[PDB]
Amino acid sequence: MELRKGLEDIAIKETSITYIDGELGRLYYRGYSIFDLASFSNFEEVAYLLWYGKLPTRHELDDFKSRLAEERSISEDISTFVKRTAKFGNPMDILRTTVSMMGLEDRSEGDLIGKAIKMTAKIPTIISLIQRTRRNQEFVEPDPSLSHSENFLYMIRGERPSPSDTRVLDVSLMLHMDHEMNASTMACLVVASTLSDIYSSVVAGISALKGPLHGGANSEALKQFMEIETPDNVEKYVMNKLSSGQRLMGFGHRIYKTMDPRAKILKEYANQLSKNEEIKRLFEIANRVEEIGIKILGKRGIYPNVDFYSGLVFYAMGFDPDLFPTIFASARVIGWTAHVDEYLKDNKLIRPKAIYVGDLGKRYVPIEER
Amino acid sequence: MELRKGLEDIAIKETSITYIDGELGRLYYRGYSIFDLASFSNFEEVAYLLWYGKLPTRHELDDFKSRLAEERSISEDISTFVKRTAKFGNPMDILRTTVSMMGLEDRSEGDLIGKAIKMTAKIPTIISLIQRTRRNQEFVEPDPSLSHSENFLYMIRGERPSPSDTRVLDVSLMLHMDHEMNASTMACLVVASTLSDIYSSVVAGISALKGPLHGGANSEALKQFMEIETPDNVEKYVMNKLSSGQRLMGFGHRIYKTMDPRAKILKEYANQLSKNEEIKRLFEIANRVEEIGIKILGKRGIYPNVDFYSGLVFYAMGFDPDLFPTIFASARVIGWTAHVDEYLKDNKLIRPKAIYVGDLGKRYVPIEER
Repeated sequence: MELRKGLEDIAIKETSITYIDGELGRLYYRGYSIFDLASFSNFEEVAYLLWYGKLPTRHELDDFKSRLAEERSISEDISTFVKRTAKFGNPMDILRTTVSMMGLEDRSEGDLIGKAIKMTAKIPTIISLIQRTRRNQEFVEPDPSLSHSENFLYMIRGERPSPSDTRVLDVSLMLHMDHEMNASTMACLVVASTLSDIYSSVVAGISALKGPLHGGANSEALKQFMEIETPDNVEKYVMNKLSSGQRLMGFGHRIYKTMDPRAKILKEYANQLSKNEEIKRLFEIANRVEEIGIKILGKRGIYPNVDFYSGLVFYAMGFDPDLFPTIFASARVIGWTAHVDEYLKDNKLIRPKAIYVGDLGKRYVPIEER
Repeated sequence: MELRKGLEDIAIKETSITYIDGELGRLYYRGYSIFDLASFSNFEEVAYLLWYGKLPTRHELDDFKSRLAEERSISEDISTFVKRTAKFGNPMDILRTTVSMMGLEDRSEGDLIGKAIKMTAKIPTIISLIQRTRRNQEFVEPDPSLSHSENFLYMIRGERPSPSDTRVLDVSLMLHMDHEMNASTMACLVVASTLSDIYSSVVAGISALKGPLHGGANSEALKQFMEIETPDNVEKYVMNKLSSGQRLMGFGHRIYKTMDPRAKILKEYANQLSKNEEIKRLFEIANRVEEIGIKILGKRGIYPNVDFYSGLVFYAMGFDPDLFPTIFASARVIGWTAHVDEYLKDNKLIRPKAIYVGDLGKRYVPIEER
């Protein structure tokens, strides 16, 4: 009878997957600090951790790396669809549609985690074919001898990347794998709660993640940096924005009351990129914007979010800005699917109510009297 | 903090669309009783009411009927996809994918209700192409001179239906158009709340409605009556089901604690259907299941819901059983889109939380030490 619009501070599940410490700027996956996983872990090891609940042994990780690598190919129907639509379609619409097709095409029963592994393996293949097609370049098929992040860069560039580029992509993807209960994870859980299949869940996740208010899954901050153009123009550009009551993009969180830990980590790993003159300039710009933003907005609890740096990092590695939401999905599908698996251990239908405003029992007025 | 798992009795929005009286078994659309609308309205008039918030004039309804009729065709790319997938694919996955394709191709801005009208006009064409393809029958194109429900039966059967058959389908569809904040409507709203597009919302609605604890139940209720096989076996089958703690399909509701008004109306209208020996038998079985279920489960507020008779009604009208959730969606899309339009007048991101019950501060052990 009290409205809880937006479900602010309403707990919909218990979890052991991800803990966010909003106050102190900390984030844990299955009890491990995101700082330590970024320092020492890798895409496949964290995907193992999130899905199976423990760090893998050497043998377990070797088997699991093989399993992912051998599930990367996409169907002819899907690849043809991507080629047809890459240049005209919204990339999140393309990804929504191709994961829907993937689900339609998979007639096997059960095996949530096996289907999660398929989606996680194949999404980069789809994203890469979008990017290659837009540039009038040929599809680069996945190379199952390569690890996840190395292969992802190989499929964009058509040649094997540097180990430093690979490492930066690997960390940037680990940083996006889960964030507890956001709108997209909630969409996945509403669908799963009906005992619909895991592809249907993920399709709803993608559908939610497209929306600009989701948070995190946009390149708005990168666009800002590009519009600033030169480091010497930062103070003036920011002045034009703040004076007119516009936000600095990449700042603010509903959750962290300090620097987002994912932003801190990306800023550090960005140093390890080799940068052409454009990227170096864009990082100088971003750093200056960050400095001014923190002086002005810091006291109001407004700090850089993960998407202050994420779009610039993905751009630096050769992705078009408007693919960035797809890349987010490529990592977050692991969290989505882990959350669904956890919930379904003790499922409950999600079925809220509304508060009704209006008269009841109106007389049906026949059409000739209206 | 309290776990509100399932969101039982949490209100997520203010609404003027649908009021459910769970204790007395009453249902209103914009304050008009479902019984009066079944008696005297029609698919197009109720759609108008739900989208535009008032009963149409004669002129307004005539224009709106034409507008729907003119938008029933589907693009060749979509029909090709349906024909290619219909024999082996799950119908709700086909429908999920086609709506996803429609959205991808419509990058036009705003016009939520215009897009809703398009989806509502085209979904029956898609469903009909699935059924015709599966039966190795030639596609029957929509006839713009026919109204919504007459046209739907014409496309399925390849023959113009009786006025009585038309009325039974038309009523059956009206009964499914909206039901306040059920799980599929909640999926649509979570997605809309991010400012994702209306097709993304509807794709998430389809994804949820598929599940057998939601719209998928209608197929499961008919499957239950077929499994019972003979009226004589009803008592034995039902008692074993209840002894073993298995659910009677098409019984119970999160809101109704009495007979669902939609079930009452379906049962009444089902009387006008001509029934061969198979259909007569299944109705006898259903009626007996209803009686024993009400006797035993009605004592604790568990009664037939809309899914109890809907599948049998659709089956009796010549639809394949696998299609019943798609037919649900063909009507519910109006309510989904109306709910989204209402919500977006004052949007708020839907972002709940989790309660963390795992470990924290675990030391990362490098792989060689595991």
